[PDB]
Amino acid sequence: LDSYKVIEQPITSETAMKKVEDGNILVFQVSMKANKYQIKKAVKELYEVDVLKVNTLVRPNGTKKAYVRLTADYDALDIANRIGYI
Amino acid sequence: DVVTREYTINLHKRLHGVSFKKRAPRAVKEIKKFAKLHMGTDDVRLAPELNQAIWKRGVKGVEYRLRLRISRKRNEEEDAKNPLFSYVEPVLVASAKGLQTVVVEE
Amino acid sequence: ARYGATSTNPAKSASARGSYLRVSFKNTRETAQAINGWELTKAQKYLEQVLDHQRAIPFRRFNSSIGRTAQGKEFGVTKARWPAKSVKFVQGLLQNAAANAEAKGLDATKLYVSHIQVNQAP
Amino acid sequence: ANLRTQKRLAASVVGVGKRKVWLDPNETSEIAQANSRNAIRKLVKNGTIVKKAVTVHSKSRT
Amino acid sequence: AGVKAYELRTKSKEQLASQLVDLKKELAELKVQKLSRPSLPKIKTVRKSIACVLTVINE
RNA sequence: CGUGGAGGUCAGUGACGAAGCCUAGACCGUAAGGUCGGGUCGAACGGCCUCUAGUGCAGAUCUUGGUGGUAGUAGCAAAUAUUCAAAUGAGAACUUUGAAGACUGAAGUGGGGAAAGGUUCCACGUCAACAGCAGUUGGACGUGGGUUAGUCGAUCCUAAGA
Repeated sequence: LDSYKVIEQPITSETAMKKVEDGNILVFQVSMKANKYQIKKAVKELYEVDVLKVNTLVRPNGTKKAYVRLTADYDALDIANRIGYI
Repeated sequence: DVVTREYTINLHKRLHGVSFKKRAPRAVKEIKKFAKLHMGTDDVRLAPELNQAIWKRGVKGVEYRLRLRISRKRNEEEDAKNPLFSYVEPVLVASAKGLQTVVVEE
Repeated sequence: ARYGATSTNPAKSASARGSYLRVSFKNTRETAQAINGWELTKAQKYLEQVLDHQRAIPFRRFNSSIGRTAQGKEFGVTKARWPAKSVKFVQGLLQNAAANAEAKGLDATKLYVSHIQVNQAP
Repeated sequence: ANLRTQKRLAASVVGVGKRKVWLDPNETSEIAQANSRNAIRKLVKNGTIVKKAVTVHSKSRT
Repeated sequence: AGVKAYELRTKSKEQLASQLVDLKKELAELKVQKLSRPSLPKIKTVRKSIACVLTVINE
C-alpha cells in the first residue's frame, strides 16, 4: 500500500464540490484497507498541507470515502485547482 | 343571450326521502338541474361560495329554500358547448321566504 | 396487407386496421356489425349519438342475461347497450380510413363502409 | 404543477405540521422553482407562504 | 506504444524504479483526467509498461 | 395394404419447382389403400427384387401442450363521506393548490427503535407491463445523489452451555 494505492480518486459530485468551497474539506475516495493514519499521512505528503481531521465511511457500492478537513492556513479550492478538478 | 335573473329554489321538496349521507352531495346536482332547465344551457358552474352555503351545516343539514342568482354568459376559446354557460351564485338576505323572481340590470 | 375477404374495386377504396388492442372482443363485434353497411357521415353521427345515450347498439349474439331497453325498437330488438371503449376505437379507425380515402383522392360524399371485421388477438 | 415537495419542506422549515402551511394559490409558478430551504426561507420572508394560526379549544365552559 | 523488453534488459537497477514511479504518477494523474474525458487509450499502454518493467526487475 | 432405415437395379423425378399442407374437383381396388388436376410452398425424393425393426390407436378417472360451452355470466357490497373552483395534461370522479365537510381521539390512522428486509431514502424523466375501475400518480420503470464518532453500539467480562 503505497501512497499511490491509498488515494484512489477525488469525488466530483456537485454536492461534494460545495464542501471544498464553504467547509474547506477535501472529499476523496481511498482504499478499503487504509486507515485514518495513512490517509492523513498520504494527503500531507502529496500536497504539503496541514490536516486537521479525517472522517471515513464505507459506501454501499463497496469503496471507502474520506472527508479531510484542512487548517485555516490553506485553501481547498486552490488545492483542487492544482489537482485539476473543480 | 347574456342575461341575469334572481331565483328562489325550493330545496325542501327535491331532497324529500334521500339518505342522510347523500343530501349535500345531491343538492349540488339538483341545482345544476335547476339551472339547466331555466337558462337552457348545458355547462353550469357554481361559485365556491355557494358550496359553502350548501355545506354550512354538514351533509344532512341543507336549507329549505335558497336565494340564487343565475347569469348566462358567452364561453371562450376551446369550447364545445356552443357557446354559452351559466354561473350560479348566492345572494344575502335576512330570510329566503316570500320573494318572487326578478331580472337584474347590469 | 392481406385483409379478409373483400369483393370490391381496389382503386375506389381505402383501408384501415388496428391489431393487439386492449378492448373486449365480444363488445366490439356488436359495435362493428351495427355500422356494417352504412354511409360514413351517417355512421359517425350514429356513433356520436351513442356516446350520449341518445341511441344504442343492438347486442345480437353475445347477449346472455343483459337487460332490455326502449332504444332497441329502432332496430327490432329489446337488448341493447353502449360500449364506450369499443365505440371510441371504432370511431378512431373510421377517421383514419376517411383520411386515407381523401389522400387517394376519392369523393367523401359517396363513401359507405363496405367491409368491417374483428377477431381475437392472443 | 406538483408542489408536494415544497409543502413538505415549507412545513419542516416553519416548524409546524403539513396541516398548518398556506401555499399561495395565485403564485404557483414561483413555488414551482423553490427547491431549497433557502428559497423557501425567502418565500416565507416575503409572504407567499404563511403559517395558518392554531384552532381554538376554549375552556370557558369548564 | 510502450516500453521494449530488450531496451529494458540493460538499464540500471535504479532507473527502473524511477521509471516505475514516473509511470505510476502518470496513471494517477490520468485517472483524475479520465474523471472528465470520454475515453482514453493511454491507460492500456501504461499498465502494460509498468508490468513489462516489473517483469525484468523480478528476473 | 401402409411406416423408419439397409443391399441391387430403373444411366428413375426435380429450382422450367422435391417433400409437406388445403381442395361437398376426378379415376382405380370388396377393403386396407393407390393415382391425377387446381391452390400454397421452397430442396430434396420415388417405383420394383430382397434385408431389418423403437413398424399402423378412439378409449387406459392414459402423458405433454393447446382450445371451447357456461359467459360479458357469478361477481368487484367490512373500516360513517365527500363537495366546489383553478392549474397541468392529448385525455381528470381518482394528480397539485385554495375553500368547505368529516374521521383516528394520546391503549392514535401520531413520534422512535430491536430482529428482519436490502436501496424500498432523495432528485430528474417517464407509462410497454404491474398496483383486480382509471391514472398525468406510484415502494413500479430508466438515470444519478446519498450513511462523517476519543464520549452512541459492537469490541472487553462472565451466565445457562459448547
